Amino acid sequence: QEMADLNNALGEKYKVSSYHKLLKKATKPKLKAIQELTQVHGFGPRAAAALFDREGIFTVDELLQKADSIPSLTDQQRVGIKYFYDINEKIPMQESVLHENYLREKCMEVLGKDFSILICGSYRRRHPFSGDVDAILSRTLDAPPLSEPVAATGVLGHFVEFLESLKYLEATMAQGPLKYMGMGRLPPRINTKVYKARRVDIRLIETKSVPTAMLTFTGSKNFNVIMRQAAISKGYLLNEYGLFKLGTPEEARALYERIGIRGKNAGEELGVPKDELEDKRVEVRSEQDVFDVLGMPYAKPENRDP
DNA sequence: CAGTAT
DNA sequence: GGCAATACTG
Ligand SMILES: Cc1cn([C@H]2CC[C@@H](COP(=O)(O)OP(=O)(O)OP(=O)(O)O)O2)c(=O)[nH]c1=O
Ligand SMILES: [Mg+2]
Ligand code: NA
Ligand code: NA
Repeated sequence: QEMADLNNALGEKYKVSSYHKLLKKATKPKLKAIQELTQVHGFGPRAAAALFDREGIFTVDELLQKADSIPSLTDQQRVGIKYFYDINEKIPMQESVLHENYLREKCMEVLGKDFSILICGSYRRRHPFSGDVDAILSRTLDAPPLSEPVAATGVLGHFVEFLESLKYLEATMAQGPLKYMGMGRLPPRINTKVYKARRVDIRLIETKSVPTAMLTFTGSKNFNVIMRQAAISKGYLLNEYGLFKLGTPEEARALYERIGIRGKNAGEELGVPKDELEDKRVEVRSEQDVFDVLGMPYAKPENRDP
């Protein structure tokens, strides 16, 4: 009933969380369409509403049929459409083990021992199925330090191209120097088993940022929001890049006056906090560290599904 | 920006 | 008025 939040999932993020008011009391054409269409990667409430309003599309299947004829679709949208059916299949844990092994092996080959790959997401939380593959790529603790952001070396792009040349990565939804989102497909195993294409995210992370990145990219999402609210309540900013002690709420505002000023982020470029934000860093070497500073009991990854 | 993604 | 926080793109 109050599961009519799938409805509010048309953007009302805070109204959604709320159902998850009395009530004691206890749809629409384009709304159900929008509900359907926002299943497709690249289509949020507004893009979906636009498909309904300007294209007369009620259904994903109609969108698949009509996609090539609609010039206004982004490349990201066309990939989401092409792979829609594969994207809706859950990945069994045993297959994620193979993605992990594969990614680790190819990382060693093209990048060498200075680099490391870790799979996070619902997989690290030991769910029997996952929606996608969330990888973190980072330099090891023993790798010699760089004089620039690792993202500036173009290494994510190089890794992506290597994987493409192997026909593992076969379609790109979006790619910058920090984050790659696309479709990856394991090579056939020989009866020959052909694999479906899976959603693969790769995040390039600085070595000192790995513990907080592992927290973030392991999630779950609700878990992240909870831990971040605990941080706020103690005068900290927690993100994938670090734990930053900002102080009182007005000291935080002051800081953001210099460093944030954006609808972008608190003050990082290429995954490296600006110097004034970096001065706020509380160094951590483990997930446990973060829990400790925030006064929360450690939770194993499989217990981060609140 | 103002949409899309995580 | 604000709510977790950040990345990529037309
Ligand atoms: C969407 C979102 C996600 N995160 C974190 C939390 C997890 C990782 C991966 O996200 P995912 O949607 O794959 O979720 P995941 O837990 O891996 O589940 P599935 O892949 O769907 O199995 O990113 C976040 O901090 N804020 C967000 O708005
Ligand atoms: Mg995931
Ligand atoms: Na969507
Ligand atoms: Na691009």
